[PDB]
Amino acid sequence: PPATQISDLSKRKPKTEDFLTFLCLRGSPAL
Amino acid sequence: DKEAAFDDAVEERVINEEYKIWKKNTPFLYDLVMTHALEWPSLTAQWLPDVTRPEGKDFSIHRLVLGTHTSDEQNHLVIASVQLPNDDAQFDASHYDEFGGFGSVSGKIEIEIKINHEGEVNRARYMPQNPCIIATKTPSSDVLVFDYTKHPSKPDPSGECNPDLRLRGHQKEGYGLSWNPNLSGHLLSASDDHTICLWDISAVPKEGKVVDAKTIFTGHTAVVEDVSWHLLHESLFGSVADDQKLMIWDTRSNNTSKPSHSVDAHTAEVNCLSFNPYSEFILATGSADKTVALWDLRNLKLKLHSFESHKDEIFQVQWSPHNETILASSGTDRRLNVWDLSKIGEEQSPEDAEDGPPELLFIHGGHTAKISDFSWNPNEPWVICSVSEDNIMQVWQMAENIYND
Amino acid sequence: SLPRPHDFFDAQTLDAIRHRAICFNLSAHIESLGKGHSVVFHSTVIAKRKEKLLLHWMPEDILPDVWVNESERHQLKTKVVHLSKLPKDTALLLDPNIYRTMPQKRLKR
Amino acid sequence: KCKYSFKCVNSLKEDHNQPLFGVQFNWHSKEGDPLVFATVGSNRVTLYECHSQGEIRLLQSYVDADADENFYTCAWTYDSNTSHPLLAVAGSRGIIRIINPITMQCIKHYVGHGNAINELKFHPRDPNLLLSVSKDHALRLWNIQTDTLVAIFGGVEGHRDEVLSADYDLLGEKIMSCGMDHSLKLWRINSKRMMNAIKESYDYNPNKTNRPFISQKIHFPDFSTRDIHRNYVDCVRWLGDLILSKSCENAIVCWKPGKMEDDIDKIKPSESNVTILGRFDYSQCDIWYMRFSMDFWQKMLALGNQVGKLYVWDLEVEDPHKAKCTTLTHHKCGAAIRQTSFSRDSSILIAVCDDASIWRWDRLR
Amino acid sequence: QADHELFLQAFEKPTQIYRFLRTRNLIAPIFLHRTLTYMSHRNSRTNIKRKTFKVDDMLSHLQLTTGFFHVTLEVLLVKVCHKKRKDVSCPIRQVPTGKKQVPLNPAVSSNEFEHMVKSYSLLFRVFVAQMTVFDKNRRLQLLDGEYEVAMQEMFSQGPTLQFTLRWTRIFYQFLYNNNTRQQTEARDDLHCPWCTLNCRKLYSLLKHLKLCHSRFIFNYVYHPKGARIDVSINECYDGSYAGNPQDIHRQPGFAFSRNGPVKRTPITHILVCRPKRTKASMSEFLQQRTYSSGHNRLYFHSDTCLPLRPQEMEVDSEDEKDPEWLREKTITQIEEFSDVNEGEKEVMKLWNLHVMKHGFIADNQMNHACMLFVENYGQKIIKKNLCRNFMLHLVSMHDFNLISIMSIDKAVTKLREMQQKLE
Repeated sequence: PPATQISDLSKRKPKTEDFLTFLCLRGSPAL
Repeated sequence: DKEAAFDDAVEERVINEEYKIWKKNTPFLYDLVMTHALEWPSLTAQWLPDVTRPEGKDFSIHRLVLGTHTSDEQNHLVIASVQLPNDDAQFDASHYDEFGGFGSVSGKIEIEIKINHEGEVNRARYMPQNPCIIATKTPSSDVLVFDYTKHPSKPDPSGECNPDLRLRGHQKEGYGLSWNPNLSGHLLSASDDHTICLWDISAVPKEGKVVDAKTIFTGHTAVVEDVSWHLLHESLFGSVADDQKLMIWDTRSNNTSKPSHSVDAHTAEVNCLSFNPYSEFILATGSADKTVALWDLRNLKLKLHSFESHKDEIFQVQWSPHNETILASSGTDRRLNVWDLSKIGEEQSPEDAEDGPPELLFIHGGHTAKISDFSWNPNEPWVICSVSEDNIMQVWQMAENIYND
Repeated sequence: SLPRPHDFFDAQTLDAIRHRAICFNLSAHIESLGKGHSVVFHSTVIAKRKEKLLLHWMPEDILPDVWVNESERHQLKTKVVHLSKLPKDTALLLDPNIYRTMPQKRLKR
Repeated sequence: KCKYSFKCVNSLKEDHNQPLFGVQFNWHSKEGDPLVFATVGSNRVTLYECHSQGEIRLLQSYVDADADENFYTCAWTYDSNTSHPLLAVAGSRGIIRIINPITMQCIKHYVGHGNAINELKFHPRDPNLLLSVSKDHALRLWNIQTDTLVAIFGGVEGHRDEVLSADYDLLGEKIMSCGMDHSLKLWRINSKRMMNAIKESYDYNPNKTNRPFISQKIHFPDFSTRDIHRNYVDCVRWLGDLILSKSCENAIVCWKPGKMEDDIDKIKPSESNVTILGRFDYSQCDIWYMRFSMDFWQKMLALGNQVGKLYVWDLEVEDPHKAKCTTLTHHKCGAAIRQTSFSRDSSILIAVCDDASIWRWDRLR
Repeated sequence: QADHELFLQAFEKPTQIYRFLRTRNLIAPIFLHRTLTYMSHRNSRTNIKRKTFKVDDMLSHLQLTTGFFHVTLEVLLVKVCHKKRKDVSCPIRQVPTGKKQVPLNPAVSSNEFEHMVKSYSLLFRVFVAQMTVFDKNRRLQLLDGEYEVAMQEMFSQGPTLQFTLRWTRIFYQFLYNNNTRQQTEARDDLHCPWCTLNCRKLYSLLKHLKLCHSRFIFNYVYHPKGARIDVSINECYDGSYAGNPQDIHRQPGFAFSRNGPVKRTPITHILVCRPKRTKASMSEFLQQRTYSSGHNRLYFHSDTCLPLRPQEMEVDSEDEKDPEWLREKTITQIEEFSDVNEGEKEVMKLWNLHVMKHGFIADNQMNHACMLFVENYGQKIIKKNLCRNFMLHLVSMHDFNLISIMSIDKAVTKLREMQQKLE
């Protein structure tokens, strides 16, 4: 349950140094 | 530049994807989905008033004037015949193939008369009083008037067919044309040479190959793109040009330089103009400012609800005659937006505000290139014929479910 | 059955789309702090008023710059604006890949 | 025994790590300009530019991974009116792309082949004619200037099977073509009809004419033979007036059409006897689809080996080649070499491997 | 990881493509979602058609001011306009002012302002300083108030000039051909994670997801607590080029370049016959049979894979009575004989070629065939001096009929004119 879908999924389009840290910078693509 | 070319390629790809998305919303937004790809690319559209619903054949004989806008291969002038599902639509009827409600096989889009043309076909405006005659605009200085009855069908492998009626009043290439529903004849054309020319037509001389311009309206500084008459009153019409003025000119005013209505109505280029017969005051006009604004004849200085929905120059506007408060527009942004007045200047839910202006009711996004022309069907309630520059003619009816209860 | 004819889209435009998305996310944080439906921004004190403050916003032609009272600035320094509420005149300048006129170079009129 | 000595200078590797088939040098570069060579492999083509002092540098790289594409041929050419080098790549889908490194963008795409293109050569006198041997049991000649199919060699009695590779004569008058049908059938371009077709294509305009270009289907070859090669032939050359065709028999047979005393240009189409004159023999060279490129001065002939070795040959001394010549071995040669290329000046030689790992050598000179 | 990571990347790539596709729809929608009849939950505004069109009217100076703290200066104006068709970029007009000998580290506003210009802005130069006088939305800004107007390098700690400025439970499961699922929640009421859309209930959500998003398909399954959806892209997706098929195979630098009009074949399409205008049904959540006519594709030549243009269709038969290779084979077979004469070989080759080129099959017509040579090929026989062979062959008929003595005499007399004409 990674809370809001956006913060855990829509980080795939910005897959570089533009994720603004948050859960996107953490292991969001992986488990 | 190379970056500009790459951006244009990406834009074309996105346009194709958006069109593919739009195709899926055919049944939930339209009554009929009829799109025909003319062999010779279409540059204009119209709806002939002929109708015929015989017993045992529930379809109605509908004729539409197509166009021909390829460079030079025996230039023609295509006139076809289409049908309508009628009240007994019979979508399946356990026998749809022709269908159980109209012709769905064989001559769906069969061509009746193909008179050869000399050049390009810009407009295909006909005379509703006498639907036999059809006028055409060509890059040359002369207009072409044909007749699908007298001229034989099945064109031979040749060209430069004599139309027996050529209206030579222009100088440069033209892009405007409009007939007078009130009085038979009286065709006016707005061309690129900073002026709009009108021909008497009507009782044209027999075999009148050489026809001079009855009147010329040179009052706009910049290039004009449309000229439309007034349905209610035949004594005035509007001239719209790139100069920021959607001017309206009254006929027989003894003034060919100063339009009767000189309100700018915009701060950018304007390329469309039309009115409504049921709503005489309502008069939508298109512009480059992407701010197509409705105006009232009684009060033109005041600005009514400018429909803030366009995104480019608008070249073709037209309000629905049958309804009362329905207007529409189209232009280079390849969108046919249909306006509305009942929701104008009224409170709305936040979702309605997010969807756009309440006054804007319908928008049609079934085009890939610049919209050439669009017109409502006089017989059918919502059927509209819209054409683009990709050689696609679209016949569709806006759903009336929104105007229920 | 017959497979798909060909992928007309995303052949080469995918890299440009990714570049534009990266640029937008870095510059505006629309998908980071804008809740996914509004344009976020970070404002700085460009000027002030004898008493307020002028909390100008960094993204030009994306987030308009307005004035805020001293307490108002100190509290709501950061302002987020809805995309449909964004100005239409500067929408084209915000990003050039949202709408481009391909055939307007020639013909047209 | 030979009077040549090449030494390894530098080497590199590619990003995609896939087998590399076609590699050719830029013979059209004159003196002063540093040597530049290209390589192919997978869906990403790569260039290179190696300086002196044993240094190799990467200039440019491309990729075509939009679809399941592949590349086999790396024929080099140039534009007469533009004066920039062009590289020809084709395969898989069979689309022939003319890459322009100067502007870093493709110039033209050619479609019409029924399968993947296997080999590509360019016509010497007119650099705009490309010899494309397609796998659809046919061979075609392409005019780059007008983007038209000059002639479709194959028909009633032409190319019963796929044509693996084909070559050109020293002067560009006679065309050889090997194939998978165990045949060395030949199509002369010396007939008056060939000149008429070439001239018409030179002054052709597809826009002007509604009818399609009238390609000359040469159904009947001017000379064909089967007895030379027992199996399929995948390489062929033109050693002066002789033929240096090569097949999977780990040998490049040097033969001459017809009898001994008859002139080659006066050989009747009904000749049905051939004589063998020379044959260069090596070992461990039995793989398929591998090509050899000799030096411009014809003193050097090199053919890559699958084990990793290299061979050079002398083809100018009195009598045909004999003795054993010399072999070139690299310290890090483990893959299979599929093509070798010399420079216009016999000083630089680069060998490609089955991992797009170019190994440049340098002669003492 | 490893193989799992590679599979995750291969899943994200189409997911990335869908993300880029959905992002652009967020910025500029194509059509209003209000008019979606099936999605009636959202924008459920009341309808009143009694509002007639006759009743539209009812229905609807500053005293500023030092020096930089840590030198003549000028104040310029920066203007942004609307991107017209003629000019790609917004035109900018500069209206600078004079300079004064202000002290180095120790003003009255003009009526320049007061709708072609989108906004008015002023920028200082003291060595530059850009200020946002007016907002992008024409909001109030640069009002009364004095402070340190900082100047951009190349109040604040940087150099500034003192000026007394005055007035004027929803779940998702991402899939890829049923490869692997995912667990993601929702933020707003029936909000699509791809694009911003505030649907009122599931009716305005499932229909919009199925229809307005053609890139990927959905299998609505409903949830005891909220709405459960599954997201995956269908395999087929016939979303290829919808324009002229001729531009699909055009050379690079010209395909779909929109240089000018392109000719094509006629075609008509019908896919939505008549909507049923039915009511909401759960079973709908849990065939097309389109109608087409004419030619709606690009054709190819028979000889090779060259695309056949629509203009190349007037005859385009590509089927000949006697092919060239057949003539060459017949000539070779005639010349390959060993027990025939030179003139005899020539005359038999001529007769066989004429028969192949004309394809005579009627027996009686064979008689007339013997005349045809005289009309066409008599000159060749006269020049080659093959009259005797011609006569021998013509006499060689009674073995198989094919005319009679009268025809032989007529033909021999007819060619006698050619021999005497040459002589």
